[PDB]
Amino acid sequence: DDLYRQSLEIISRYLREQATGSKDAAGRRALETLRRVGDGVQRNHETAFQGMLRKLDIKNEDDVKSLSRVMIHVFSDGVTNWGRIVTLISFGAFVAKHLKTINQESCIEPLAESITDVLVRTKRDWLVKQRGWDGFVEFFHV
Amino acid sequence: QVTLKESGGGLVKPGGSLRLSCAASGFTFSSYSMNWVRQAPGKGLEWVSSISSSSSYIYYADSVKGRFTISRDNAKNSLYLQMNSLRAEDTAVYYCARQVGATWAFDIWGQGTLVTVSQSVLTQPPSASGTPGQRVTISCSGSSSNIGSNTVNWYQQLPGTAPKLLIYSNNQRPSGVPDRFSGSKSGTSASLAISGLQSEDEADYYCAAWDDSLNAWVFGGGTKLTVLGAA
Ligand SMILES: Cc1nn(C)c(C)c1-c1cccc2c(CCCO[C@@H]3CCCc4ccccc43)c(C(=O)O)[nH]c12
Repeated sequence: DDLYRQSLEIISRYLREQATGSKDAAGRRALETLRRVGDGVQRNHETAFQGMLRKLDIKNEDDVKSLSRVMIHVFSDGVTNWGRIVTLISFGAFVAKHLKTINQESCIEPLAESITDVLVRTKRDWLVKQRGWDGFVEFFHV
Repeated sequence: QVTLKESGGGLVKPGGSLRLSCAASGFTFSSYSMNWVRQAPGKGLEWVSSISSSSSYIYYADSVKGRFTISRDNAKNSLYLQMNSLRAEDTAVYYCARQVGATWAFDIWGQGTLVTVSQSVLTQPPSASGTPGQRVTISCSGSSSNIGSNTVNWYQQLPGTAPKLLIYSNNQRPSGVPDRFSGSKSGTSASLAISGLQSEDEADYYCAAWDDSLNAWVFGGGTKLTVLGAA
C-alpha cells in the first residue's frame, strides 16, 4: 500500500519539525508546499484552532488516543477538498506543538498515524481521482 | 513569454515508429501536468495522453493504448510522445498543452507538428450562425461520469491557428477573454453564450471535461460558428 506509506512519511515529517522547530522526489515537493500552505492556514485560523485545543483538553497519552473519535466525526461531516485536508494536517501540527510544551513529545508519532489513518480510510478514492500527492503540489502551485 | 514548442513530425510508413518532443519555456515545468491532443486534417480535437508532475499518474485514450508511450524530463523542460506500430488513422497535427493544477483547464498550447502515416463522448450541434449584435448559444451534452461529476472547459480555434482557452470551470473567463463570452452548467449539459456577435467570433468552438469511468478526457465534436450580414 504505497499511498498509505507515502502519506504517513509526509504527515509524520511535518508534524515532527513543527514541534522541534528544526527542518530535515514527489515527497520532497509535497513537504515544501505543506510548509508554505500549512503555516499560512495556522495563522489565518488561530482563533478557531486555540478554541478547539482548549475544548479538547489534551494533557496525556489517553487523550491523544481518544482524538480519533472527534477526528472522524468532524472531518466526515460535509464535502471534502484540498483546503480541508490541509486544515486537518495544519491543526495536527498545532496540537503537536502543544504536546511539546506539556512534555508529551512521545505522542507526536501516534497522532501522525491516526491522522494518516483517517485521511486514507475515508478519502482514498477522492485522493486517487485527484492524482494523490502529485495533485496536491499542482493544486497549490504559485 | 510562457511558451510550448513541438518537434518530431514527419512522413512515416504504416507500422513505422516516430518520436515527438515538446520544449517548455517561461515557467516552473516540474510543477504542472502535461497533455498531448491531436487533430486529423479537417477534423475535430482528440485527447491522446497525460502525465502528472512526478510521472506517477499516466492516462491514455483507448485508440492509442499499447502503441503510444508518454514520458517527461523535468531537467530538460521536455515532454515526449513515443509512437510505435503507427496506423493510417494516426495522421494528425499533435499539440502540446499545459494543465492548471486548481482547474484542469489547458491554458497554454503549442503551434503543433504534422505526423503523416502513409463518435466523441460529448455532443455539440455541428453549426451555429448569427448577425452582428445578436446573442447566440452553443450546447454541450454529456453524462453522469463526465459533465455530471466534473467541470466543463471551452476552447476557441480561429482559422489556421492552434486552440486557446476561452472558458474554464463552467463559467470562468481567463485574462484577455472579453465579457461577451459566458458559460453555464446544469445537470449533465453545458452551454456557451456570445452576448453580442462580432466578426472576429467566426471560429470553431469545442467543449471538454474529464470522465471518471473512462479515466480519460472527452472533447466535444465541435461547432463551426458563422457571422452573417455585416459590411
Ligand atoms: C471548528 C472550526 N471552525 N472553523 C472555522 C475551522 C477552521 C474549524 C476547525 C478547527 C480545527 C480543525 C478543523 C478541521 C479538520 C477536521 C479534523 O480536526 C480534528 C478534530 C479534533 C482532533 C484533531 C486532532 C488532530 C488533527 C485534527 C483533529 C476542519 C475542516 O475539516 O474543515 N475545520 C476545523
